[PDB]
Amino acid sequence: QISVRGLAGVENVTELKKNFNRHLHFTLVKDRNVATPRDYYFALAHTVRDHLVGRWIRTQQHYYEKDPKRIYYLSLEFYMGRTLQNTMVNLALENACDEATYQLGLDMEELEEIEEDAGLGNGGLGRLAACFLDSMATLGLAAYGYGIRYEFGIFNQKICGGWQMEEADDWLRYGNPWEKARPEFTLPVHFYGRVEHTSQGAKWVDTQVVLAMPYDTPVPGYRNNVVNTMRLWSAKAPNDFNLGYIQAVLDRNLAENISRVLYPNDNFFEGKELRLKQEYFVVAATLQDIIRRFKSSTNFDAFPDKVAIQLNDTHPSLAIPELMRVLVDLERLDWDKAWEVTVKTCAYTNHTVLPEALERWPVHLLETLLPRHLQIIYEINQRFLNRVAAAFPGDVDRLRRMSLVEEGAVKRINMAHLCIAGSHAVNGVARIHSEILKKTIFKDFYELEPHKFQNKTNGITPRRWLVLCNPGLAEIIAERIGEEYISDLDQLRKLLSYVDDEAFIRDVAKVKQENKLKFAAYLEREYKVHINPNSLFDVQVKRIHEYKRQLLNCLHVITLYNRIKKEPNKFVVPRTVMIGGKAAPGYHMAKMIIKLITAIGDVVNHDPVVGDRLRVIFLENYRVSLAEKVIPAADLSEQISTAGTEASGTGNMKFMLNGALTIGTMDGANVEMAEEAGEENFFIFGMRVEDVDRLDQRGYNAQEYYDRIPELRQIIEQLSSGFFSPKQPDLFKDIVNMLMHHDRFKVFADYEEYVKCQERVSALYKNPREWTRMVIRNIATSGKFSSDRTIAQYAREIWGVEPSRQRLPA
Amino acid sequence: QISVRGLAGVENVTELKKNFNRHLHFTLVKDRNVATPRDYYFALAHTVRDHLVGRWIRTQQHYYEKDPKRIYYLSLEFYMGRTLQNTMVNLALENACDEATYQLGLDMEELEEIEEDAGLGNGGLGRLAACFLDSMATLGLAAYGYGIRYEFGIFNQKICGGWQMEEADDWLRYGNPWEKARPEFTLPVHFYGRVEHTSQGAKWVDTQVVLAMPYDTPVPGYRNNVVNTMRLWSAKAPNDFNLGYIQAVLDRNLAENISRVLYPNDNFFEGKELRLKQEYFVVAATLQDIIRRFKSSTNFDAFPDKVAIQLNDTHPSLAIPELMRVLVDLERLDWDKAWEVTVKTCAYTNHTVLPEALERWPVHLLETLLPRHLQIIYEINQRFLNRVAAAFPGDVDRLRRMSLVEEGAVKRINMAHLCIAGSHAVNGVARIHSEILKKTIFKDFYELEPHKFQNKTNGITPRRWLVLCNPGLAEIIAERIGEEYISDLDQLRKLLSYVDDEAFIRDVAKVKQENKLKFAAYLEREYKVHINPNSLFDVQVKRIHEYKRQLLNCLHVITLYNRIKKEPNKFVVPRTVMIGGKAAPGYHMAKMIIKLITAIGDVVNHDPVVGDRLRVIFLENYRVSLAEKVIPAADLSEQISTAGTEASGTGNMKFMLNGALTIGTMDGANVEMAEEAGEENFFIFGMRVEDVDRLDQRGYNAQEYYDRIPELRQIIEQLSSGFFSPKQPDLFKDIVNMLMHHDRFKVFADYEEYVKCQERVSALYKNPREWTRMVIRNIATSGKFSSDRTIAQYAREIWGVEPSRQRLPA
Ligand SMILES: O=[N+]([O-])c1ccc(C2C[C@]3(ON2)O[C@H](CO)[C@@H](O)[C@H](O)[C@H]3O)cc1
Ligand SMILES: O=[N+]([O-])c1ccc(C2C[C@]3(ON2)O[C@H](CO)[C@@H](O)[C@H](O)[C@H]3O)cc1
Repeated sequence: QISVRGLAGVENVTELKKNFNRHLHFTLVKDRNVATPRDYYFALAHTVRDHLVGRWIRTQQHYYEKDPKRIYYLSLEFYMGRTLQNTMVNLALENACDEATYQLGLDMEELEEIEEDAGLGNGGLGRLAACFLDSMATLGLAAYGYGIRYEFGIFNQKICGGWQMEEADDWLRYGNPWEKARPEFTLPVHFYGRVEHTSQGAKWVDTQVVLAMPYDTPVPGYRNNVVNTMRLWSAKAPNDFNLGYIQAVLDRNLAENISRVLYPNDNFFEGKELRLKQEYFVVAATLQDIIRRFKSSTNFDAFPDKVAIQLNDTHPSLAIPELMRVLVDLERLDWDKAWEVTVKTCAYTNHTVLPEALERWPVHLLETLLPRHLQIIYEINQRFLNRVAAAFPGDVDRLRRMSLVEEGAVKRINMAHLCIAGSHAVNGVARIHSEILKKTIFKDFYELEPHKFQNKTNGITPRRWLVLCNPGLAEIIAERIGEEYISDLDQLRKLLSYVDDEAFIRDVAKVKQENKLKFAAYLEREYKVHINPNSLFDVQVKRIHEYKRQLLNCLHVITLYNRIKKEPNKFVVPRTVMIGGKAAPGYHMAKMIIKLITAIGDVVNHDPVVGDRLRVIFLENYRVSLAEKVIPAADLSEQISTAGTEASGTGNMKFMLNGALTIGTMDGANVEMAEEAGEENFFIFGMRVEDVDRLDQRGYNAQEYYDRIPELRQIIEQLSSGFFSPKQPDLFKDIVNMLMHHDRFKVFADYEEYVKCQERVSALYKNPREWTRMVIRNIATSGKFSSDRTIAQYAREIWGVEPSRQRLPA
Repeated sequence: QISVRGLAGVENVTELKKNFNRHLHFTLVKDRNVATPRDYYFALAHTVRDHLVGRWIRTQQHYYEKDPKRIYYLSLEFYMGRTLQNTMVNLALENACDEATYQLGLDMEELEEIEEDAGLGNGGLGRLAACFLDSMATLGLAAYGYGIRYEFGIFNQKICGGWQMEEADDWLRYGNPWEKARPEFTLPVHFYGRVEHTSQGAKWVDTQVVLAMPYDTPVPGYRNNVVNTMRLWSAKAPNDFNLGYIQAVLDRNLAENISRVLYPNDNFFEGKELRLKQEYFVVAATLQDIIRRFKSSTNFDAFPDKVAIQLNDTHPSLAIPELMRVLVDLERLDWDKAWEVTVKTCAYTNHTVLPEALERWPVHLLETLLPRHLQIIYEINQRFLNRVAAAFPGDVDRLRRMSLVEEGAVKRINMAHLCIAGSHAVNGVARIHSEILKKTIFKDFYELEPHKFQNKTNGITPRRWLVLCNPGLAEIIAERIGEEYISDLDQLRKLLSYVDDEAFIRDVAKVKQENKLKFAAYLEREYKVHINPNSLFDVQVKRIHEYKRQLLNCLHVITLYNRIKKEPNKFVVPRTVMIGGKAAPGYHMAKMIIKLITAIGDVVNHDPVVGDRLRVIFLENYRVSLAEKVIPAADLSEQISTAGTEASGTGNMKFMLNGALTIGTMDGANVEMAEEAGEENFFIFGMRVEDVDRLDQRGYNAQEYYDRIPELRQIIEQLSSGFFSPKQPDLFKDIVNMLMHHDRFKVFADYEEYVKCQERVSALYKNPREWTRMVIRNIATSGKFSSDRTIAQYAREIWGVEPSRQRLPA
C-alpha cells in the first residue's frame, strides 16, 4: 500500500504464504478449520522470526571474528512492548506480510493486536533502555542488553468504581515466540555466607546458590542486517536444593522468586531484601558472562579496551564491588590495578534528583546478604575519602557529605556515591538535569573530579515512534524528502521549506484527522466510550505522580467546566481531555488522583449543558501498545512537571515527532525542545527553576493563591464540599489538605499562568492553517531527539567506539 | 542394519538430513561449529516429531467424524520413559534416521542417551498405564490418557556412603519437545467454599479457583498411522489471585504447587491434603473435558454409550461423586437417572491388597476441601446400604463392614468401597489377585453383586520391551517367523518348533552374551565398576519394599559368600548379583535394606579369596531407561515376593520376553507365567498362599527357623555382631530385630527352599545348551503377557468396544 513499508515481491509473498502454512501445521498443530486468530498470530510470528535467525547467527559470529569492543547495558527494566511489527519494519517485510496474509484471507492489523506487550519496565527508564537497544543495533555497535526475565511485568490496570485495581500481567501464558532459552549457559549466583581470611586473601564461603538461566531475544537494527542480543536471566533452584522430601521440593519457590515480579515503583525507593537480591542476581550473572566472553578472545590491562559497562541508574551499582571481588579475590590482581580497570570499564547514568528515589541500602542488609561486597565497599570508601582529604585539607563536613557510608539511626550505603567513585563517566539525561547535578546533589563530586561529568540528552527511536505507530505521517514525509530520515532524523529539517506549501499543510492535517478518527473508533469498540473527533485532543499520559502534576491539569479541567456553566451560550473550542497512567500500588495520593479524574468525568460527561464541548476520559491501562495508538492522535501534549523535577521526559519527544503541539514548563528536555523549535512555536508557561528556588527561600504559602484567585477558591470549595462526590462528601479531603498545607510541587503557584497559556492554545486551534504550520515547525526540528543521536554521543564520548551505518551481508 | 528396524530409502534419508539441518538452524539457532551432542539430540527429536503431526491431526478429526465410543483412562501416574526411539519404532523410521545421522557424522545411540526419562510414576502402576496407552493406539481405540503434568517426577537416586540420597528430577529443564501446550483449553477447578440449598437444588459457592492448563503428548500406534493423545493438566493461578501487591503475586505459588511434584510412595497411603488436591484437580478438569467433547457430538441417556471412564486404582475415585455433582447440580438430572449413567460409565481397577496402601480419607479433610462431594458420598452410602439391608436382612455386621464411611477415632471414607458401589466393573490384575479380592477384602461386595467382578491379567508392550530394548533378539526371531508377532505376540508359540534347532540355540545364546557384554561395558563407563561377563547375571530390580523381599535375596548372597569362605578351593558357578530400586524417602526400613546391600558388596567385592566368583552390585537410580538396558542382559529374574502380596508384577513379564529364566514364588502373574511355560521350565519355590494362611493361623515364629537352620543362624550372628559394619557394630540392629520379632512377610519361612532352588539354577547354568533350550520355551510362551491381549480384554469385556488392527491412511 504505502512506500515506506517496503516491497511486496511475487517470490517473497509466495514464500511467506507457504512458511505461514508450514508453521500452522507443524508448529501449532492446527488446521484452518479449527484455527483461531491467536493461532494465526503465532503462525505469522514464527514466519517472521525465521527471517531473523540467519542474521542473528552471522552477526554474533562476526563479533567473534572481528573482536570489537563490547558494550554491556545493564538495566533492571526493559520496556519492549510488542515485537512483531517492529521486526517487520526493521527487516523491510511489512508490505510483503500484509500482502501474504491478505491473500490467505487474514487482516494483519487484527493479528498484531493479539500479541502481549513485553512489559518489563515501569515507564520512562525502561522504555529508554528499549529505544537504546534499537539504536545500538541500527548503529552497528556490538551491544548486549542484560536484565531479568520477570515472570510478571508491570501489572494490568483495571478501573473499578473509579478506583485503580491491579492484576498480574501473566505475559508468558501463551508462550513467547521471540525468546530462545539457553539452559546450557546457566551460571551460579551466590548469596549470604561469610568471609574467611587466609594466607592468600579473602574467601567467600558457606553460600546459598541460585542458578541464573539466560533467555536470549534478538534485537534487529534498521535494514542493516545486524541482530544484537538482549539476554535476560531467570532464577532456578539447584537440584540438591534443601536436599521432608515434598516440602524441600516445594521450597524451591523461595530461590526462584527472585525473577518472579517487577517492582512497580516509578521514581521511588523501597529497601526490600527481594529487590536487593534481584539487583545482585543480574550483576553477578552478567559479569561472569562478560569475563567468559573476554577470556575467549589473563591480561586484564586490556579489559577496558574490550569492555564497556553502562549502569542504568544505581540499580546495577553492585557491578562495581562485584568486579573488584572477581579481580581481587578470584583473579589475584592487586587492589590498585583492579580499581583502575573497574573505573575505566564502568560508567553511570543518573535519571532523577528526587530524594525519595535514591537508593540508600541499610548496612545490615548488605552485611547479611553480601558480606564480602560490604567489606569491599568500606575499602573503596576509605581510599576515596583519603583522596578527598588530600584535595580539600581540613574540610571535615565535605568528608561526611561525600562518604559512601551515611551515619544515622540506621547506617546506609549511598549507591549514587558508590557509582560516581567507581565510574570514569557520570551523565544526566538532559542539559538542565546535568547542570542541576553539578550545581546541587553532586556538587562536591564535580569539584573533585570535573572531567567525569557529562550530559547525554535522551532520545526516542524513530522506528517505533514514527514509522510503526504513524505510517501515514511517515509516508507524506517520505513523499517529499525520501526515506533516509528514518535512520538520520536530522533530515526532517528539510520540511521547513514546506511550511508554506499548501499541499503539505493539507496532508499533515489530513493525517492527524485520520489518526483521531481511528482512535475515536478504538475507544468505542474496546471501551464503549463516545468522543467528538472534531474536538481538540488534549492528552497527558505518563505514570501518576505528584511531581508530574496531573492535579494541575485537573484544576484547569474544572475551570473550563465552571466557565461553561457560568456562560453556557458562549462559544468555546471543544476539547477531549485524556489522562492516563498507572499508580504504584502503595502510593495512596496517586490512587486518589486517579479517583479524582474519574469523578470529574462523572460530573462533566453527563452535564447536558456542556454537551459535546468538554469530555474528560481516563485512559485505562496505559502501556507501550496504547502509547502507539494515542500519541499519533494527540493535538496537545501536556508536559507540566514542576521546574527541576522531570530529569528529561521522553513522552514529550514522542508527541513532538507525531504532530502535537506542547504545553509545558521549562523542565527536563522541554527546554531543549523549545530551543530546537523556537520559543514562539511552543506553549511555555510557569516558574523556571530559579523561580522555584526563590519561592522555597521565602516559603511556599498556598493560602496566598487561594485568597487572591477567586476561580481557584471556587474549585477548592467544590472539592471540599462534595460537589464531585455527593455520596461521600469528604472523599477528597486528603487532596485538598495536601494542596493547601504540604504541596512539595507548588500546584497553585503555576495555576494562573497555566490557565492563561491554555487560552492561547484554544485561540490557535481556532485557526486550522496556523495550528498546522506550527505543527510542521515542531516535526521539522524534532531530529535532535532521535536516540540514534543519543547513542552516537555515548559511543564517542563515553564508550570509545565509532558507530557504523554499514550493512552486514544479508 | 537389521530388518525389523525398517527401510532406509534414498528419498527418506535425504529428506531427514535436510529437516535435521533446518531444525538445527531455525529451531535451535545454532550452527555445526558450536553445536553440542544435546543440540543434535533436539534437532533429531524435532525432525521425528514432524512426522507425527499429520497423523495426529487426522486421527483426531477421524474420531470427530466417526464419533466412536471414547475411552478415558484416568491415572495419577504415567511412567513414559524416553520417547525418541519409541516414536521411530512405531513410525518405521529407525533405520532411516540411523542412516541419516550416520551420513551427518553422528551416532544415533549416543544422541538417544541425552533424552531425559519422563518419570511421572513410581514403578509398576505408572508403567502399566504407559504400556496400556501404547496398546490402545496399536489396537485403534479412541483412547485418551488423562493425568497431571508434574514439574518434578520420581526423584533421582544417588548413593552416598551406601545410603540413598534424593534429588529433584528437573526433567523439564532443557524443555520437552514432545508436549504441545494448549493454554486455549484451560478449565477452572474449584476448592473449599460451602454448600447452599435453594428452591432448585444445592449450590457450591464461595470457592477458591485454580486453573487447569492442558499439555498434549502424542501416543503413536505400531505402524497403523493412529496417534492418540495423553493430556496432562498443569496448575495455574487466576490473574486476580490474592488481588500487599508483591506478596500477592508471590503467593500464586500456593495454587500452582498442586502440579509441582509426584508423591514418591510405592504401595503406601499418605493422607496429605496436597495429595487430595491433586486427585480432585485431575478429576474435575478431565470430567469437564469429557462432557464438552460429548456435547460437541442434552440427552445423557446416551452418555455411557459414548463414554467409558477407567479408574486406575482409587486415586481418581472422586470421578464418581464429581460426575454425580455435574449431572444433578448443573445438568438438573434426577438422582436415580444420574446414578444409572455414572455406574454404566465408570469401571475400577484394583492394584493391591496391602492394607497400608488403601486410601481412607479423613472426613474432616473432605468436609473442608470438598463439602458438596462429602454430601454426595453420604447419600451414595445411604442408598447403597439400603440395598445391602434388603438383600441381607438383619445382618448388621455386614452393614458396618460394607459402609463407605468407617467409624473410629477419626471417621474416614473408604475409597475402594466408593469405587465398587459406583462402577459396573471391578477387576484385579492377575488371576490369583482377582480370586483373593472375591475371597477376602471384597467378599461382601462379591456376594451382593457377583457380575461386577472380573480379572484382567496385566501385560507389557512388546514394542518397548522387545523391539526397542532388544533388537538383536527381535531380529533372530523375525528371521524364522516373520514380523507379525510384534503386534500379535501369541505368534511366538511358533518358536517351540525351533527348540531342537542347533542354529537357533546358538543365536539365542549369542544375543544374550552380546547384551551382557554391552551392559558390562555400560557399567565400567558410567559407574567405573568391573564385572565378569561370563558369570550368571542374577537380577532383582523393582521398588524397595519389605513385601518384595530383597532381604531374602540378601540372605542367599551371604549364604553363597559363607560357603565359599568355608570351602574356597571348591568350584562354584560364578554369579553377578544385581539389585536395584528406589526407596520411598520416608520408609526407614527400605533405606536400611539399601544400606545392607551396599555393605554386603563392600565385604564380598574386596575379599581376595572370592575372586571373580561372586560380585554384589547395587544398581543406582533404577528407572525405565535403565530397565531397558539391564533386562536384556539378565540370566535370572528374581520374583520372590511372599505369596499373596504382589498383585501381578510386570517386571516378571519383561524378563520372560527377553531370555531370562525366573526364580519365583507362586505369586501374582508368576502363577500364570509358570502355567504358560510349564512348571518344569520355571524355578518355583516356597510357600503358596494357603501355606501362608496356615502359618498365620498357627502364629509365625521366626525363632524356630533360627534354631533349626545353622546356616541361617550364622548370617544373623554376622549381622548382629557387626561383620558387615565393623565401624558401626549395631548398624543393622533394626533389620535383625524385624526379622526375628515382627516380620510380616516371613523371610525365614522361605529361606531353605529358596537356597535349594538356587542350587538347581546353578546346576542348569553349568549346561549352556539345556539352559538355552529352557530359555527358548519361556520366550515362546510369553505371548499371553502382551498388553495388546490385556487391552483387547478390557475393550470387549468392560468398555464394549471392538479393537482394530486396520491402518488409517498415511
Ligand atoms: O525502579 N526505580 O527505582 C526507578 C524507576 C524509574 C525511574 C525513572 C527516572 C526517569 O523515568 N523513570 O528516567 C527517564 C529516562 O531517563 C526520564 O526521562 C525521566 O525524566 C525520569 O523520571 C527511576 C527509578
Ligand atoms: O501411589 N500409590 O498409592 C500407589 C502407587 C503404586 C501402586 C502399585 C500397585 C502395583 O504396583 N504399584 O500395580 C502394578 C500394576 O497393576 C502391579 O503389577 C503390582 O503388583 C502392584 O503392586 C499402588 C498405589
